[PDB]
Amino acid sequence: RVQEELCLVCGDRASGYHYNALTCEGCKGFFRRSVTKSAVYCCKFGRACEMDMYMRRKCQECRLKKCLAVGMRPECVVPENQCAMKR
Amino acid sequence: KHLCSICGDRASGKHYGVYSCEGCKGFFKRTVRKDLTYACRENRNCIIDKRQRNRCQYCRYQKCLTCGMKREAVQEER
DNA sequence: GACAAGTGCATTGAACCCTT
DNA sequence: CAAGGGTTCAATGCACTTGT
Ligand SMILES: [Zn+2]
Ligand SMILES: [Zn+2]
Ligand SMILES: [Zn+2]
Ligand SMILES: [Zn+2]
Repeated sequence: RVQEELCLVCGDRASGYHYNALTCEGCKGFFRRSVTKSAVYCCKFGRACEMDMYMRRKCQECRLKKCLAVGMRPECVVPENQCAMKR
Repeated sequence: KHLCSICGDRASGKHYGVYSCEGCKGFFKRTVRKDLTYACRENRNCIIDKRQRNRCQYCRYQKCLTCGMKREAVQEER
């Protein structure tokens, strides 16, 4: 029945649960980078893009909004654990 | 106004003989310049469109060729 | 192990420049 | 100006390494 595990953000093939959501490697990295830079994006369309494999590279605002809506947890990106006091 | 004949993204004009997007232009250029050969990890009939054109470099390159793109229109590096 | 978090870096493509 | 050659380089995403 499950023929392909699906990224909840963009529908590409999911690689695993990242920051608490089933997502692809693209969305994982996009989310991590967005969060570590505290990026604020501005949609140059109508603030309501449907995410897919094409619209994920075209609208960062709507992609990040979707990441969060699907349950990606930004407090889990490089939290203040022993491992970070490392790097 | 035109569409990329390879993938259906918006064309930026003709490139190397065919209406094509900046993506497919860029990809064909790199492929020819470096003389790269790809291998398909399926059956050499993968979907190449605006959504998943990056999943198969072999199939994308073959489709640039079947659409009319000419290796000879790629110049030497400047 | 197997997974998820973090990293390295080659590839992508939108936005430029150049010459006809 | 436009087209169709060129180039650039931040963002991207595949493959990897690290930690449990
Ligand atoms: Zn995704
Ligand atoms: Zn948007
Ligand atoms: Zn194209
Ligand atoms: Zn293929």
